[PDB]
Amino acid sequence: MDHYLDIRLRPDPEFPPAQLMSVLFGKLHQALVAQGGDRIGVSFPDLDESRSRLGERLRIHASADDLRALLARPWLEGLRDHLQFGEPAVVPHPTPYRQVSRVQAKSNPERLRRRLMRRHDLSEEEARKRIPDTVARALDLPFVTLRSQSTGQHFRLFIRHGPLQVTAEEGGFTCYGLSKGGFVPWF
RNA sequence: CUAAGAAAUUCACGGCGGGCUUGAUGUCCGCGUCUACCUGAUUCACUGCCGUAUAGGCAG
Repeated sequence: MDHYLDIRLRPDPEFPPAQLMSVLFGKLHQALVAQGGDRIGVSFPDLDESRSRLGERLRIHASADDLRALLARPWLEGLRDHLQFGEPAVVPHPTPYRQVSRVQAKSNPERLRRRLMRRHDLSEEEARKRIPDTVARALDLPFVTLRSQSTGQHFRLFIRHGPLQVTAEEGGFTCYGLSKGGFVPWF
């Protein structure tokens, strides 16, 4: 956790950086699924909260063995033309800590209507009256649009950075690099 | 401080009966429309699960 690897987005004359970010995030998700482990933290060094911008720089946080296992994986092939890869340097000691969390939303009422059909055996009009169409959740959070190998539907994954703390305790990490209770340093 | 200031047009009404517009007609010769383009920007806010929950989380 003491080390970090920094990825900068090369500007692209054919693609805006958002879909490049989505592609690389899917590649690192596949790399972490293949590699395993629960000590991989993500960071957005230039996250703009004014317009919910993802940013043009990426920071991944891991240990030395985890970082060399990640860079040894051949997922990096086919993406070197658009990114920078620095060195697994030690993170600065006086750094505030913040958490990253995947915030999902119930933006589609018909999914929950189908769910309550499978839970309470209600009819179509019962679910229509019980759940209006205005219950959609709109999030002013940065997001990435990806499709999964298990389910081919394209899903949107919101990423939100927590408040700055002064210390961090041990926690877990998901397959996306998002923390289920962990923290990443800010610098 | 205005060619300032003021004001009831209104009651009633049968327009109609009749009619052959028809004869004839050459539109027409000629014609280089070209050249050059990322539709796509996160544009699939989607599928399922824990929960009575629309309250609120979780899974790829």
